[PDB]
Amino acid sequence: GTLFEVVKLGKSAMQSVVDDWIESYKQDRDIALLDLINFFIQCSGCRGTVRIEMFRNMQNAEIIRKMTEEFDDYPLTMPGPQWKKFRSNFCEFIGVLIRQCQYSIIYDEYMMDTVISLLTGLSDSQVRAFRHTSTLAAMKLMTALVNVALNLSIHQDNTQRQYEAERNKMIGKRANERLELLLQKRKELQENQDEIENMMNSIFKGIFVHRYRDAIAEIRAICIEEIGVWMKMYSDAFLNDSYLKYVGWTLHDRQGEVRLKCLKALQSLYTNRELFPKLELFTNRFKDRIVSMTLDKEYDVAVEAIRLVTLILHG
Repeated sequence: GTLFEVVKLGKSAMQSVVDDWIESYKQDRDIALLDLINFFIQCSGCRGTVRIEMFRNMQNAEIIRKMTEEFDDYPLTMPGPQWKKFRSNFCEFIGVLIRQCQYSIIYDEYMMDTVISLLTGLSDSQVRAFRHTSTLAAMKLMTALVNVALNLSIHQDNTQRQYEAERNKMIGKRANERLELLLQKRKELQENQDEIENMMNSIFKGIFVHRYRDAIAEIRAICIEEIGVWMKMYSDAFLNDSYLKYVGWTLHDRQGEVRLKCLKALQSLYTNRELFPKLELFTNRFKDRIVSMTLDKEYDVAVEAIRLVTLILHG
């Protein structure tokens, strides 16, 4: 409206366009997901755009095969002023999109399924542009969802505390209206959480377990950095010897860029003298490799390995 009204409401272009997207999604899910699909196509530098008939009548594999042939250096690799901020922005868009979809649309069975199937689809593609763009998207997606899960946890605790000061208040008395709503609320919140955990699995099994060993080092680096973020944010789901092995197996990686990332991940874990216990078996299993890298070959990898080992000593 007025200039005062806009400035006091710093809605960004992103937030603005994610708000427009959500309205458009509510009128017509199809055209809205078509636009979200094309957006992923166009962030790869792919010059094609999918039409509704394709969308309505074609499997992602088909769509992907067709957009593959329409490939002319993609937005994520360009240098220049007019692409400096792109990666930062692509990453923020996926966090804004989900943050905003997190109460209704996320839990529909159509939006997140379209997106994740398309991101899995592009992360199999022989085109680097597709693998790099989709995987960075999938990794930021997983994190957006882990945030959704952390918000749910907080609501699950308020709904659990609240169900307790009602269950106790009755005892002997017929289960009333409040105790049936709360006992439902609690069921919803847990089913909501299952849905998130489901999406996390499709993204992890479908994209992460294949990409972290990607031929391109930048892609392996995108994966490691992010599994590090999951393990710190959401320890109980993500900090365990199955997920950690990924990080362990990748200390042996060939590129400084990636070894550096494995160490930065383990650093952020071992600083928290609280999940320090949950790294016991992992410290035993990979101490020889962590310790070896202190004289790594690449100065700044070594510097970090040293900072890691001192962090471990201190515990």
